[PDB]
Amino acid sequence: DVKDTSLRVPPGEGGIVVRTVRLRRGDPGVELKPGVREVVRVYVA
Amino acid sequence: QLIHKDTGLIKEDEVFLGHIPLMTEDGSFIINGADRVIVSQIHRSPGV
Amino acid sequence: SDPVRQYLHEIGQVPLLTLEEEVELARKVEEGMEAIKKLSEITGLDPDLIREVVRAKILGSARVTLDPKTVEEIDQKLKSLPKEHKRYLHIAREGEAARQHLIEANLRLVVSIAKKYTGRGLSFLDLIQEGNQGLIRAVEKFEYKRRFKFSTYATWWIRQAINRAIADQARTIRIPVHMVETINKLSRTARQLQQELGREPTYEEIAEAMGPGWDAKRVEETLKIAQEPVSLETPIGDEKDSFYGDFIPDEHLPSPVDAA
Amino acid sequence: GDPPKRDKAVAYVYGLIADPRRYDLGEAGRYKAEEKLGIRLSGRTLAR
Amino acid sequence: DQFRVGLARLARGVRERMLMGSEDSLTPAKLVNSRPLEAAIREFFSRSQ
DNA sequence: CCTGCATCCGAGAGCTGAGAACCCAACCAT
DNA sequence: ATGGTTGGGTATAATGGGAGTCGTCTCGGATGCAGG
Repeated sequence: DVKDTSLRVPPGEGGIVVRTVRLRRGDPGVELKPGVREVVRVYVA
Repeated sequence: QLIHKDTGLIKEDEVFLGHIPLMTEDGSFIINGADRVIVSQIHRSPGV
Repeated sequence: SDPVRQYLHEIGQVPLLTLEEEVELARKVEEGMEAIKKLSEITGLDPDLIREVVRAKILGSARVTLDPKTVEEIDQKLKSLPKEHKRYLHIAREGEAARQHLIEANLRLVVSIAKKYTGRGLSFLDLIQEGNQGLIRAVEKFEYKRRFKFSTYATWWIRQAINRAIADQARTIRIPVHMVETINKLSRTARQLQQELGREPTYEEIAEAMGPGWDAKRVEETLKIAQEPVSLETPIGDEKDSFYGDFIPDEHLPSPVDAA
Repeated sequence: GDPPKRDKAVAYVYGLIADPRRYDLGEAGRYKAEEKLGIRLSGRTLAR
Repeated sequence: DQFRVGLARLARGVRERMLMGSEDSLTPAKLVNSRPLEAAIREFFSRSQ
């Protein structure tokens, strides 16, 4: 009853993953948009 | 200060008016996590 | 052009009233109302029907659900009253004229009340028209016996109509009135909390200040439901060549690959 | 079309050229006017 | 300039609130609604060309 | 009466990439 | 049978708004005004 909505590397891109950031609701100073539980950022070099 | 014209009752208060963005040491701003620059504008000077 | 100035000119073309003229007009409309109820009970006909027919006759053929033959035949049917009864008709007609005159004279109070409701999702003329509806309602339910000024009772009806119009027409996606006032109270509490705290309140503070039955999830749901949609024609980029809808794909129709 | 009330006309004309909260030749505008016309201006507006 | 525009909106709202409500319960904090000021500054710093 | 002559209004101005009142009560829906 | 949604009511007095925009240039038609 679940389906794949994962984040993948677009064509012609890629590299080495150098950073990862996870922001959740409730961490101090974080002001997320309503309805958004968490955000993940990946920095690739 | 809130002042009555006749009574002279003085009500003094410090009010929070909000936030003003701060220019960094190099001269740029951080708006919503992004670096921004305000570009100077040339225009016709006021006068006669 | 500039329809506001045209409406202001037309509204200023009607002179104001004094206390004596106002009380005279209110007394005449009151006696007209009493006359129409007296006539309705005498003939046994619906008061609304006879009021509508009488006002239709007072207006004229310029005001075209009731066929002209119907209203004319009823008017001749009311011409069968011997005496002490046509007085009811005359008093009713004078009362209707009094109603019209009073509304025309006090439309300026509607303008004065509505001019301080601008900038809330409705244009000034729409506010004026809803205030006019409220003023008509107030004229309908005014009792002059209390010696109170006309504006004292009219202002409440005008403000009620204006607030109802803001609640019911300001948003493209309709939100019920109770949720609208809940959202306004949430926003007011949030701004007071910001003033006191010196920063944007968190959801916990707003929930605490709301009272019993309010938690952070509820305020988050309210804030999510209170968002208004953006335009598909919002300009993207500095040059005037890109719209928002240029970035929105269709997910309904099957793709050529899917179809095969 | 607007009724010619004395106070209403006074307020309109005051706001057009004489109100410091509406009409404002800048400091640069004041300096330009003073140097071009060879006069000394009391304020930053066209009339007092 | 943008701050001045926001302050004009703030003053207009302050006058509106001053011409309303019990004069005894009126305090400096109560009259000032700051939201237009943030609106002006934020619009300048996010939307100005 | 005809004509010419300023006057006013409307419609144009290259291509591709990217970027702010409150409360109370009745009433359908599910 | 419950919430969610909708209609009605408030009574000192109040009575005509407000932002704005001034750095294009031409060209073509519609038009009101001047002369004879």
